[PDB]
Amino acid sequence: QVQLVQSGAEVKKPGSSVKVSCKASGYTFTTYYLHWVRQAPGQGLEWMGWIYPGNVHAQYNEKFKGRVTITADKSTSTAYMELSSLRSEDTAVYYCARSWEGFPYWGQGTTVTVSSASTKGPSVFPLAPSSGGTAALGCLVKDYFPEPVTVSWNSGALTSGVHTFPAVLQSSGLYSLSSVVTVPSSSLGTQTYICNVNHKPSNTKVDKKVEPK
Amino acid sequence: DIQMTQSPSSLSASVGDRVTITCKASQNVGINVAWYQQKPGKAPKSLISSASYRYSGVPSRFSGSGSGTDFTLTISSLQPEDFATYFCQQYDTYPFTFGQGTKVEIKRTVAAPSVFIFPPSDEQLKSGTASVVCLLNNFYPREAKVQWKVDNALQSGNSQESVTEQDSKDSTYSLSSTLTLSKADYEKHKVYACEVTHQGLSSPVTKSFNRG
Repeated sequence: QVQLVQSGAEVKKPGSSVKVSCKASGYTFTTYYLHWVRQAPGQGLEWMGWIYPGNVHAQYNEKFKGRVTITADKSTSTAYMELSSLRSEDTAVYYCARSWEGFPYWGQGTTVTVSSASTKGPSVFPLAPSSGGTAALGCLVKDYFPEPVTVSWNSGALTSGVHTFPAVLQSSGLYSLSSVVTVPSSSLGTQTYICNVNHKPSNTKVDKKVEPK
Repeated sequence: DIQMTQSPSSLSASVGDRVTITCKASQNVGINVAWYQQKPGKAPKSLISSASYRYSGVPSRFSGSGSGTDFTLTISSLQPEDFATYFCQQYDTYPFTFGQGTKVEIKRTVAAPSVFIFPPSDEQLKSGTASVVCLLNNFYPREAKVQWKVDNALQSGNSQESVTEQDSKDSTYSLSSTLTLSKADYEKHKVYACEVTHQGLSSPVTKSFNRG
């Protein structure tokens, strides 16, 4: 019954600002500290600050102080974290959390990407099977922004043996990923293998048939 | 600020095992420490409060102990749902700070990767770039090394890789590496190879193709 429901994903340019919201329900909002914590995949979890709702005073991590503001509206039971002068290292998942001798309740998280890149759909290339009994094939999904892309095989009919890998961020600022499947060699040749790629920000939907040679 | 250092950074275990994760605080933090569990893609879930108090609804197999600078999370008998990363946190003084996480992974028998190399497609080459891909499929443990060679020349700085999360059914990992070249560079060389090393391979495995 306690719920913390955050706003959706954001993509911002370096130097700009983002405001993430946290709507609390299931308890009296003005009775507990609400904190913000972020997680970037190479600085772990990092505490940002708190606010006691109904009271204008907030407390910040010195690492963020000078470019972070936490606010709360008791009327709407909503807290906010605004982070300014955004830099690429602020790319992270931002969480609100309710405090009691630790953080017993957490919001679902809000992904924020900081990049100067523009929205772009991917190019999809085959990873063709080579010339004992199993074969690997795949699709390379190159040069898209922002995340995510989804990949299926044979429109969801092929799930066994599939690995869709984490994307990598290239120096261009665009992402690339691969998806592979292993199948019986004998099948190269009675079965059709098609990778279906979907990138929603660009409404890119591509079906690539993957075959020998 | 207070550094929270967890040991080990990772741990392999089986269902039924007793698992212990420790956390050393760089300064005294009393009993003002909490423990969390997090699974890939999900928010943390709280386990222990005030060093040793189990949050409401947390299974009895989770226990916490310690005070001052040394803290311990114990899982008495690991369950299928307990493979995850565990974090400690101090809330004694500001800034609140977290440990780096300890990953509890599923132990299995060692498995050498199956290695596959994929040349660039003809479609891509038109674009003026060549991506060569190396797949290391279904191996264990996670530690593997891929080296790219172009006409026997070890490559540096022109590849990227990523690794899947441990498979929930077979307990293996897979890794994909991409070597990126300009079409002009690609066309200047014949032999493209990835060389793989892994505990399960008594010597390195090389997969190669000749352009054309």
